[PDB]
Amino acid sequence: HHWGYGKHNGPEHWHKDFPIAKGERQSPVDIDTHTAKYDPSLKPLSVSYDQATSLRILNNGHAFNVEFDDSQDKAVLKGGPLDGTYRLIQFHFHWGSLDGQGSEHTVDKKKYAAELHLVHWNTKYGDFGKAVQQPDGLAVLGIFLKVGSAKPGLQKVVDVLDSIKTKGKSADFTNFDPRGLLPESLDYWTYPGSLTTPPLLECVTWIVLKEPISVSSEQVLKFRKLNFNGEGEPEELMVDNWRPAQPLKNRQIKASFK
Ligand SMILES: NS(=O)(=O)c1ccc(C(=O)NCC(F)(F)C(F)(F)C(F)(F)F)cc1
Ligand SMILES: [Zn+2]
Repeated sequence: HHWGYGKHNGPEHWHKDFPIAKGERQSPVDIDTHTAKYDPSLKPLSVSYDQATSLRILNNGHAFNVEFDDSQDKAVLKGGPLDGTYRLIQFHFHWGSLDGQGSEHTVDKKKYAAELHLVHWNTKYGDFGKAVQQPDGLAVLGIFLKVGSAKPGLQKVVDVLDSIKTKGKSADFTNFDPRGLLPESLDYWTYPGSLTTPPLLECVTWIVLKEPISVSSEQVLKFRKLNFNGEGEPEELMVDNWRPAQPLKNRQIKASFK
């Protein structure tokens, strides 16, 4: 015990150990599509993942992270609302117990079945642990998942999950190409926010794609067989590992598209 997504340690409790939970730039948020203003000054995002080197996949008890080699500028995010260069460190998802919930951001109050976060850190701060202490330290690219046709590029991820069922298990996961998780369009909303799990640091530029990717029911069913618990402990399925939308407060969500 410590924080989680159970009845007794879930999002509504996190503020007790992490008072920033009630802060001024918390994530996720609802994206009201009528209120987000088109900003003709935003650039097209530059997602440069040709040289991405995945290493390992880890069940950390709250989700699973696909980890990359971020010792050099291989897979980077630039442009859009960003100044400078952000290195990909990991991706993970948040998902529901059923298809009608799971995403952290919402769009006109609609919840998607899951949400992918591609986490990047600003190289001008030298390492990730320094970057999370800065208001422009991270850029997280958020992509919604809806259930329909299978996503071919997700299958390698789904097929390794049986080997990392429980908290603390990892497996080698080399040569995975995250370009296969992108939608066709890179149109996005952006706003300043936070990590969505404790310690909830207010260090993130959020970039949320408008176009969801489609994954199959079978694919997401396999995410739902993972466990929050460690090996041999009472089984708690890893489902509903999402934080609900937080107050927007004094923030503007900008759209890259008209
Ligand atoms: N879901 S999210 O918003 O994309 C998202 C992305 C990344 C983290 C994350 O690195 N937490 C871990 C951490 F950074 F807080 C940390 F413990 F490593 C430290 F020490 F603070 F640096 C959390 C949420
Ligand atoms: Zn996340």
